[PDB]
Amino acid sequence: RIPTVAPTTNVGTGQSTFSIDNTIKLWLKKDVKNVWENLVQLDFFTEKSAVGLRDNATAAFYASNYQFQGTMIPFDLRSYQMQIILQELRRIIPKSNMYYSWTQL
Amino acid sequence: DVKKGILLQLFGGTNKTFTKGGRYRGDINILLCGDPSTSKSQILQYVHKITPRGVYTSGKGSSAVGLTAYITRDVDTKQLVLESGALVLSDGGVCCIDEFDKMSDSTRSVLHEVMEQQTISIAKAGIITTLNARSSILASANPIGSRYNPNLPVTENIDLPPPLLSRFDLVYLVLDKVDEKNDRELAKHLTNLYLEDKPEHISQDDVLPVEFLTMYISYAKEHIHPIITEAAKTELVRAYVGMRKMGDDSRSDEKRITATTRQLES
Amino acid sequence: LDIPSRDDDEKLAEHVTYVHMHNKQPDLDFTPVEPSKMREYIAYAKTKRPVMSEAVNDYVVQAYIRLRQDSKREMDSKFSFGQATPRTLLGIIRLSQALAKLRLADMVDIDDVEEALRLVRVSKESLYQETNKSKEDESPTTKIFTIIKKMLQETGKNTLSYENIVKTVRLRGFTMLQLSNCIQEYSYLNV
DNA sequence: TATTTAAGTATTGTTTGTGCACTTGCCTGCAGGCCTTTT
DNA sequence: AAAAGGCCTGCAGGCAAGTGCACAAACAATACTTAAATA
Ligand SMILES: Nc1ncnc2c1ncn2[C@@H]1O[C@H](COP(=O)(O)OP(=O)(O)OP(O)(O)=S)[C@@H](O)[C@H]1O
Repeated sequence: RIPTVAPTTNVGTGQSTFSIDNTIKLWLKKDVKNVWENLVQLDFFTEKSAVGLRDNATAAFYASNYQFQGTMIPFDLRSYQMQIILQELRRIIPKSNMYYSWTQL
Repeated sequence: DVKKGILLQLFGGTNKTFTKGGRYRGDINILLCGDPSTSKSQILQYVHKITPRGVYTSGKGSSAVGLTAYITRDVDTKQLVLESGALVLSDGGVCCIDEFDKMSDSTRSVLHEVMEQQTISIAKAGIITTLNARSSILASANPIGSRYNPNLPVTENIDLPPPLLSRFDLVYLVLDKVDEKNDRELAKHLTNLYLEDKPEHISQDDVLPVEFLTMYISYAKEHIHPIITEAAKTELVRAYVGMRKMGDDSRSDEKRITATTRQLES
Repeated sequence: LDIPSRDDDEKLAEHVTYVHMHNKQPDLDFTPVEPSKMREYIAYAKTKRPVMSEAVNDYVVQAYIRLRQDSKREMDSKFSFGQATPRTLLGIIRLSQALAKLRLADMVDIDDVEEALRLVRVSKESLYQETNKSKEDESPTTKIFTIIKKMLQETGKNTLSYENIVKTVRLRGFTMLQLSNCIQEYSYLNV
């Protein structure tokens, strides 16, 4: 939705009039994982179904002996469920933010 | 409230004619639905009798041609004749339509045009044309099955697709209750009319001008043209905004009826 | 639903075969009317247009109310005839009016509309069992108990001095020896 | 004061449990296709 | 002979029968630890 002007000509032998068009640093897969860990530990997310804290140290210990398998599934497949739903999300992000028009679908 | 909406249909709107744009459907259109045996069809009879131009009509016993006149290239003089527009007969004044759900999907498509532009653009082998039929439809209905399912979403309980539905200026839900408080009142309200031989004024005995009101209507619709003052504009805008923001949701997309510009037109 | 019984397949079959014997189903006590003059009288009745009687209304009304309420508590239930409508009320009235036509009288009878109700309810419960029961016949001391229960609805005390109770018993006609026996039983029954 | 290990501790390993599922018939709901007429 | 009103049938509208089964917890007793009795 940006006019995306990328003219090529200029003053003779100018080499000016660059063609910058994307103008938003779309971050790579290799870096986002940082933000993903930051989030998942800020508790905006959660595992699919995770018993947070067992009743007592007995059931907690009996669940720590459990050799989990989500270990085996890689980082980028653990199906995280949500903690703050999109509707609420629209109500808090101040509209000044340039992504506000995506909170609402 | 059904009666109220009907009355407001009778006086429908005013013809704001623009030199640019134009054809802003000067009148309104009222579906009404609810539990079977709830006076809907009889209200329709009653209105159709009231207005001096009504054209009663059933659904599923009628076709697109019946709804919107059909043209014929007469080979006698090689000309354009139009025939039997049920909708065209109702040019000015209301119409009525029953079993609106039971209407066929092949039909119930000419509405998608006439209701919002009051024109019918026919284009068949011989002729293309656009016959304007200004007319305030007034349809009954029947929710799917034979009553509500208050475990079912409402805009699914009504069958009609959201475009055609929002087309309707005003939708009523005449729900039947198990009150037992009005029930005996209704029963008396019937038994009394059965008491006499020629029953009149079935309801409370308050004078009301069964004949005078028609000339009253045919005076009102022709001597007064409401100009929307400034103050009205504000409260209208805020009313619309509040209607729509309320309708806002993420899961309102598939099941709810969304407030759209036709809400403001309404 | 044709319950396969025995007396039906006996009598019905016998009487069909009897039709084959005697071409008149009418037995010893019967007045069959030929359809021609039957039609004549029927049309004559049709040319009457009786009037609704003012007294029955309430009753009629009440009937509707009953036929309403049960319907709600019978919606998802066995007899799933759902939510009897005002059209049912109107149909009852029309049936009563037609029966009054059969009376050739211009005022509908309470028996008339009662017969109409009998018709509309015999349509019902004709599905299964078709039977009921009765228990409250005996009541030689249970009646005293129910009187006491109304009194409890009034105040709700298990007193040790009974003076209005004995008065109401004597008004009821039940003797005082049976009353004292029952009081013994219920005190032992711990009430 | 030390080899006996016997009992005990901490841990493994596994058992059916189900929690959820996703399958495969079902007639009816629906809709592209056949009938009709006029030139 | 074909194009336009109308009505008939192929595709599937659909979902309970229903089994697999992938989730879980103690599980039955693993494997090993630590105090005691005897030379
Ligand atoms: N509140 C009411 N006021 C007046 N007549 C009523 C009322 N409720 C029911 N009736 C009568 O009950 C009958 C119902 O007729 P309608 O409701 O018009 O038919 P209908 O409701 O369109 O039937 P469907 O199933 O909805 S197509 C009529 O005889 C009405 O007069």
